[PDB]
Amino acid sequence: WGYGKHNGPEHWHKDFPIAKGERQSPVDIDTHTAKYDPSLKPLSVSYDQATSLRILNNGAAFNVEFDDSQDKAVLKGGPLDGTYRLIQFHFHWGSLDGQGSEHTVDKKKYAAELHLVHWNTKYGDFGKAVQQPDGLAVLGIFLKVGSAKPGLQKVVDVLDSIKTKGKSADFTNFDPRGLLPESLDYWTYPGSLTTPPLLECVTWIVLKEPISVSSEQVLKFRKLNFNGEGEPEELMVDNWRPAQPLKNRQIKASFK
Ligand SMILES: [Hg+2]
Ligand SMILES: [Zn+2]
Repeated sequence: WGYGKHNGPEHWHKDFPIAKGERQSPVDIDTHTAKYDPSLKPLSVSYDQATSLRILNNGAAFNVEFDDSQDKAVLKGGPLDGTYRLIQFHFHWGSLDGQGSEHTVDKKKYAAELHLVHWNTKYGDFGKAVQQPDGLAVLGIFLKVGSAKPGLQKVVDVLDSIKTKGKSADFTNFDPRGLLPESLDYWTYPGSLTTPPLLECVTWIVLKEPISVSSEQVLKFRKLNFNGEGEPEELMVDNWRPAQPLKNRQIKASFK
């Protein structure tokens, strides 16, 4: 599976029939159809004890991985029951600034999208959590191109050391608080992983406020490779799944 003509999102259903399921992600967020939900509790993003370990090119994106062996960086509140532990973050991005996000907002595509992936600690590990309908919570954050994001630059600067699939580097002492916008206003709906195996285990929390990154920052994302070392070079661009049918879902807003 991949993002090309012969193996991209329109082919995934053959190996992963849940691609045509009832709660697939991403979706278009129709802001006028979403409803404010007073039942939502305040969202709690507690990342001050986060322990990053490594950065990995997995051939689909690059993942910044965390030590999730203790409750050190967690998401709670909002639509969530219980505590969800941060395991990794990654991005999806475009070949041009006009596309790259997975979710869309009134059909608007952003240049990129950040996914902070968390698992529900009552299931003990990530692998058990993805067997559960409420196993995961993904915090999604849009990126637009304008001013640089200072807290992204450490990520940008290490990308040259993980150019190709299967390469990793030490990535300790990175603070993901530097990737968050001012506001935690959000939309939320039930969905799925956006790459194979496309499992329907995710409570999505998508922030309304994008972060701004510079053109030079996103240009460095686009210098990564989908291929392995010594293989013909295929730039890692347009690694996003388009919007999927909303089906029997409602999107709730935390803000009126
Ligand atoms: Hg699941
Ligand atoms: Zn993702």
